[PDB]
Amino acid sequence: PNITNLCPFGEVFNATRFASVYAWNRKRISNCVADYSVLYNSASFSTFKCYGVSPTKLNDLCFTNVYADSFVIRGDEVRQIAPGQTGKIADYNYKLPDDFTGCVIAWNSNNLDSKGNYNYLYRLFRKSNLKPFERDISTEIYQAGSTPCNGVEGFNCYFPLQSYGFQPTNGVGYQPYRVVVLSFELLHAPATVCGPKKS
Amino acid sequence: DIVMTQSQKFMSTSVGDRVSVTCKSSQNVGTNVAWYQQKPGQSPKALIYSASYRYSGVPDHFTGSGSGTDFTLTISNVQSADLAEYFCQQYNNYPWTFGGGTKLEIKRTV
Amino acid sequence: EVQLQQSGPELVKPGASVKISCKTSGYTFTEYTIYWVKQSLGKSLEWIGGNNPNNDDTTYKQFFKGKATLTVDKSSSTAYMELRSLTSEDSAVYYCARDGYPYYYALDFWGQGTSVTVSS
Repeated sequence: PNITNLCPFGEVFNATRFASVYAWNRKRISNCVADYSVLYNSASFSTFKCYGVSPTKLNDLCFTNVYADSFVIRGDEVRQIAPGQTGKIADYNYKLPDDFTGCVIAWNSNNLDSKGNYNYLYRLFRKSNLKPFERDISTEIYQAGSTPCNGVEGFNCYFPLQSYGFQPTNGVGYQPYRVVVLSFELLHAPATVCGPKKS
Repeated sequence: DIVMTQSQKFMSTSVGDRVSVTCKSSQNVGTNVAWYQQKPGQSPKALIYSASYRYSGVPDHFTGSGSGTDFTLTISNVQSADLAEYFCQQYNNYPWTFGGGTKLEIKRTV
Repeated sequence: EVQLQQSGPELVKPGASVKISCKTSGYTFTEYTIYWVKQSLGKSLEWIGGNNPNNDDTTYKQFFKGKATLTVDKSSSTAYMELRSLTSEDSAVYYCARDGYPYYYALDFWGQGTSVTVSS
């Protein structure tokens, strides 16, 4: 059949505004048919590290209830996004479990944040590492001293959120990168989203 | 404001009697203290933590007190290695300031 | 596995500048702050101040002006005190301590101290 029911899977990749890295954006896509091959075919995708399956087998296999996690990171932090690795962002902002059969895309957005951008916040201080797929949203004055922390901020009383120095005259490591992570569960019971078929 | 006197500067116990020292503080600022032993010549050794807790590295046979704006500590007895200086702690505001200290003297008789 | 090796006694001159080193080794230096106190020959203990190895923060007491300066270095993994205006009564012993945030608050570990004496 024609089966022309393309879903917003092809729209989130072209969204002008994303969310913060600690308040990473989550999208659930299902009940649609879209081609996954057109993504890596384009030459505008700088980084494509896809662990769950080979890039050419996305269309061959059918999945369920696909989940997309989107955020923005710095230029020299792309290696932090990997299952079972170290990193300040990988520990206090977003962590991948080792048993993660997912797929990762990342691309530059330097021209979209030129002057630069000073509305980005990221966690820097936390008691322990984050749990997998944890939407930890909260605000508190981080304390690192024996004396109790109360009232106004000061010594051993810090704000765990800081901005980004995304100046328009910076090279690699200071250019914003849009990062999206695709995950899915295989055939829990029904099947809604599969690869396209040609006739 | 900031003052610590613990109602005494030095106390004397001869033999057998239990030793106890208070750590009376200023007006209500919080509840967090500590007590350190100061042997005559080397670094201070912590005696009690928050006036009621235990140390893994000390043979702890100690009695503490409750909570509030007043503090008290009770030590086991007057052994042969108790003659030292007693220091109390108060850590609520950044300008830390302690008391004048307490001295334990073994009152030898005739 | 916590240890602290300091310098020996020093003789200073009034109206001069001297240095004191607190060396920390055998454990990570980044997390816990370092505190400085003094003992003036058995008198009451004064909290000289404290410093943060990571944020490079420095905090003093209410009345400390005259030698208000701290520094630390990670290459040598130590801290340096600078003493100035050694006028008439600063002859005392300096003690360098480290606290613990996960456990054992309030200056668990101490040092041997450095005795500085003022003379002509």
